[PDB]
Amino acid sequence: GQGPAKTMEEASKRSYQFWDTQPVPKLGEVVNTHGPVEPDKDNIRQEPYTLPQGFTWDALDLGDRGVLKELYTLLNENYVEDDDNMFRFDYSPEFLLWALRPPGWLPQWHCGVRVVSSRKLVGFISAIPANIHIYDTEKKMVEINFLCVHKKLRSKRVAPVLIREITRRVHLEGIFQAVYTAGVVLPKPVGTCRYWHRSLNPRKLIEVKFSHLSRNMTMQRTMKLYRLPETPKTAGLRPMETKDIPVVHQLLTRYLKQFHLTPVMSQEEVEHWFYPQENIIDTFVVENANGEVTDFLSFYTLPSTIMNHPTHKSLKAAYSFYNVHTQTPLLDLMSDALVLAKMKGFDVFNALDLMENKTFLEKLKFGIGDGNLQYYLYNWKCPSMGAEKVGL
Amino acid sequence: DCFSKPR
Ligand SMILES: CCCCCCCCCCCCCC(=O)SCCNC(=O)CCNC(=O)[C@H](O)C(C)(C)COP(=O)(O)OP(=O)(O)OC[C@H]1O[C@@H](n2cnc3c(N)ncnc32)[C@H](O)[C@@H]1OP(=O)(O)O
Ligand SMILES: [Cl-]
Repeated sequence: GQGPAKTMEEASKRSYQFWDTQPVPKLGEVVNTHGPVEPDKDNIRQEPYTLPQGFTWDALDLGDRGVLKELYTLLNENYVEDDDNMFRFDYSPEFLLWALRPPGWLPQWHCGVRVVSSRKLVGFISAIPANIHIYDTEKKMVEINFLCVHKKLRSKRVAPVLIREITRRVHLEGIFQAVYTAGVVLPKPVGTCRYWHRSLNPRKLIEVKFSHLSRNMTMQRTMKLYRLPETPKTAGLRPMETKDIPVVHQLLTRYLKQFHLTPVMSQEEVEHWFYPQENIIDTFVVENANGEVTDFLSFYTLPSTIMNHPTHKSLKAAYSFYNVHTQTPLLDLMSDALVLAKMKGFDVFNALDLMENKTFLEKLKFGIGDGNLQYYLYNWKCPSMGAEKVGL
Repeated sequence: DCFSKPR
């Protein structure tokens, strides 16, 4: 079961038995054109792809409470881990409904695999509809997320079946491009982003060995280094409300035009993705002295289970989402984000080096991480881009 | 997201 590559040079040795069959550019192929890798198919396979004996397809109705519980349990026990098997993402059921039932979600795109004899859930992959702006093209695509194979099913070529089947189910709806991200290198990244980490509770992070002490730095020195103001400083910062949905959509739409890979959100999508839900998504807008909203910051909640630590069980992480500035300096906005996450009990504030994040990452005492996020397009050939042009 | 921790 030949394994995944983390760097492009590691990807140079590997051969991709599955991805070589797919409409994606080859690694190292220099891309100077814009368009689909292959034309749209005008007749689509009607029958689901074959699973190995003893396994069967089942679309997961996440509105069924028990079924949503089956999915949370599969991901809680088999989804993305760190390399040293110390942390695994702890997606909550309400978070999964937020991520998997945005506007336009379809039941057949919650594609599960069950054991035939026991009906045990052992596989999953998902699509959600997404209008994507890529350079000079706006196209209706899907975003593929939550590909998961039960640990007992690993390295048996079940993921290619999940990918082909969700591809077929997307093709049936007339969509022929997709966007997705991964921590491994596959043919062929359109952009490579790096995680950065802002310690909020440095003692806990070092205790559970998420971070380490700097060579000659003490715990007492580290805690003083990362100490934050007790309350934000931007005038008029307050949580987003229903009345802010239009202006937040307006701010986000205009702000994203400067990047090359961005989503195109309807106002209903802005409501879904940004309206605050506790322990899921927080959005704060800046309302100035005239009553007009000029900026906003947002971050979502994604805790990680701590595998074996005697006193700590959960690593509470906030992930930077979208941060739009027109009147408040982005450095001030992200400084307030750190304070707001600290007040809310988060242990670490994660962000990528995409969009304009490089302008504040080092200044706000973020430290570079060891993990990258690779961005991909399915069936779309276009030049690669730097992280600062990625807005997805 | 995939997993990362400070280098
Ligand atoms: C138009 C619509 C199109 C829609 C489709 C768009 C494309 C969607 C693409 C999917 C977007 C996913 C976005 C997310 O959800 S990224 C999150 C992925 N999930 C995890 O990392 C959770 C932990 N790991 C697992 O559950 C399994 O190890 C997975 C399921 C990841 C692989 O299972 P397993 O370990 O049992 O391997 P196998 O023997 O079955 O299969 C081996 C083949 O799988 C290729 N592989 C390995 N990892 C990934 C990966 N992360 N993305 C795409 N392909 C991957 C691998 O290179 C090899 O191909 P090749 O090397 O032979 O070529
Ligand atoms: Cl559903």
